Formats: sequence, structure tokens, C-alpha cells
Amino acid sequence: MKGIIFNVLEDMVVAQCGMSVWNELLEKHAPKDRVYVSAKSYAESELFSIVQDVAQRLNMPIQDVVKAFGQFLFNGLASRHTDVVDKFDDFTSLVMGIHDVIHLEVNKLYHEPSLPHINGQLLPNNQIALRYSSPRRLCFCAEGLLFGAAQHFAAAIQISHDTCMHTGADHCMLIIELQNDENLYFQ
Ligand code: HEM
Ligand code: NA
Ligand SMILES: [Zn+2]
Repeated sequence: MKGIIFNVLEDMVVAQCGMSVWNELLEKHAPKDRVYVSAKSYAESELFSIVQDVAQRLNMPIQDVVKAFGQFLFNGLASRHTDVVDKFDDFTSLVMGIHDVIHLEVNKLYHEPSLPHINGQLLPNNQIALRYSSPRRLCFCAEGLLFGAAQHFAAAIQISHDTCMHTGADHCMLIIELQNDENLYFQ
């Protein structure tokens, strides 16, 4: 898990809960004097432990917290990798380019990142079938991110998530409906 993910998480926790809470989280779930260098790899268990702690503090379902983080996370990355996201002029293009453009770039920007396997298929009625697969099973982070990407393009979406690794499958299917964006008028 790359430091950049931890950095954006810090920004989120500091904004919602305060720096005092972030320091508690860091002292408890990370070794002494931990500093997350953005480009460096760290143990994903450090992230999961922090996020699980946050969920418990807020009395929220863990996946609802991961989804919220995902939405916050898209803006964090879009602002840290503005050149990558500016390759796309709309939400649908970006989603269709997550694997072959965005995360492909991430392999050139970062040393050996740990990334999901994603494939998007355009459907009729302005829908997208996004297939997700990863041993980390962060499909709800992916949902959040998609909602973040929608917000970035002033678009509105709904997501159905009825095939899932958490209910036994070896992948998730995220069916995205684009309800509105700047190029969508009556239908
Ligand atoms: C809707 C858009 C996106 C989706 C759905 C998505 C999906 C994901 C997910 C779910 C993960 C967690 C790892 C896993 O699941 O195995 C991940 C990792 C990552 N992605 Fe994204 N992503 C999106 C956009 C972006 C953008 C815009 C960037 C930066 C330009 C980016 C760069 C990264 C990085 C740096 C990691 C961490 C890799 C590591 O820790 O080794 N992604 N991606
Ligand atoms: Na519109
Ligand atoms: Zn899932």
C-alpha cells in the first residue's frame, strides 16, 4: 500500500476528527516515528487497522467508511496527479480508462504498485459494467472512487453491486448508471 493512500487518509481524518485523533491512530497502528513517503510501499494491514479503528470510533459500518474514503480519495489523487486525470474530458471516458491509462500510468509513476484488475464495458442506456478483481477486496473503495470521479465531472451516478467477492465470487460487478452529466440532456 503506497504512502500516498495513507497521506490522503490523513487529510481526511484530520479534517473530520482532528490531528489529535490521527496521531492516536498512527501511534497505535504504526511503528514509532512512522512517516508515509508518498511513493513508498507500506503494509496494507496498517491502513486496514487505522480505517477499522475510525469506523469503530464513529460507530459506522466498515464498508461505509471505506466508501466515503474512496470518494474523498479520488479528489486527493486527481489533485496530486492532475496530468493523469486531465487526460479525460468526461466521467465515462475516465472509467473506461482506469485500467489501460490511469493505473497503467501508476506503474510508471510508482515502483511496483499493488493494483486491482479492472475492465469496463459500455452498455446501452448510458450504463457501464465495471468488473473488479483484487486479493485486497477493496470493491467498496472502488465504489467511492467512482462517486468521486462523478463529482469531479459534475456528473450524477448510481451503482449496483450484486456480484461481489464478499458474497463469495472471485470478482465484483459494478453496474454504473450515468444519470446526468454536462452532455446529457433529456436522455
Ligand atoms: C474511478 C477511478 C478509480 C478507481 C475505481 C480505482 C481503483 C483502485 C482501487 C480499488 C485500488 C485499491 C487497490 C486494490 O483494489 O487492489 C487502487 C489502487 C491505487 N490506485 Fe486507483 N482507481 C481510480 C483512479 C485512480 C487515479 C486517478 C489514480 C492516480 C492518478 C490512481 C492511482 C492508484 C494508486 C497510486 C493506488 C495504490 C497502489 C498501491 O498502494 O500499491 N487510481 N485503485
Ligand atoms: Na446534463
Ligand atoms: Zn464487491
